[PDB]
Amino acid sequence: EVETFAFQAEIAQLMSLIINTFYSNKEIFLRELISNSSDALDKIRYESLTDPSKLDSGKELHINLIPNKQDRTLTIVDTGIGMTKADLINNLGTIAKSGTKAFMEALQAGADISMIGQFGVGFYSAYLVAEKVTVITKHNDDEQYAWESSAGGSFTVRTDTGEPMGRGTKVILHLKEDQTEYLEERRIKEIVKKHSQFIGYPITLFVEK
Ligand SMILES: N#Cc1ccnc(N2CCCCC2)c1
Repeated sequence: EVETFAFQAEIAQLMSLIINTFYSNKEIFLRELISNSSDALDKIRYESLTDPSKLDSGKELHINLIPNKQDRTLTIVDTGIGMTKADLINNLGTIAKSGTKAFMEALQAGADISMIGQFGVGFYSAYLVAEKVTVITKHNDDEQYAWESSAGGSFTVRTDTGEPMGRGTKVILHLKEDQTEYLEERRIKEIVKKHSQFIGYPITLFVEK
């Protein structure tokens, strides 16, 4: 059973801007997704201080980067707090509406796309390099879900039947045909060292078989 939803008009507009603006510094997508993972890990860590049972779904707090050349995907996995169905459909979009309006105002005033994370909508920088994004996520209070969008104004949510995750989020970037440099180990290593060197959780870059 697959549900299809329309993005808010403002978020659809943000996604088209990211897809259509000429902007060569695409590598910042990875900084933004790792930053989101670090924030989700911070959240479950803080909650566990007053309720240790919140880590019954997994004690390890980490980020994995998994390239796959056969599938042309780059996957960012974290064992953070995860997202509920309400997060995926309503809550994040509500917050993202005001962040988007501020980001667009900043751009017309001379800011550039690399400052997107200051406005809370850094996730959508994934569309700098991905033609489709799939998000698998599991929050302690809800079921495991799969969110998906190729932009175009809509996204889907379904209950995920795949491998159970325990807790956290997997962002699967289906890369554009001309963005396969982000599957190469040396390139990912370079980007992590440049933009994510002080993240306070272990980042493991998997290597391809
Ligand atoms: N602004 C914004 C924002 C921040 C974090 N995550 C999201 N997401 C990704 C999961 C499903 C769609 C919404 C949006």
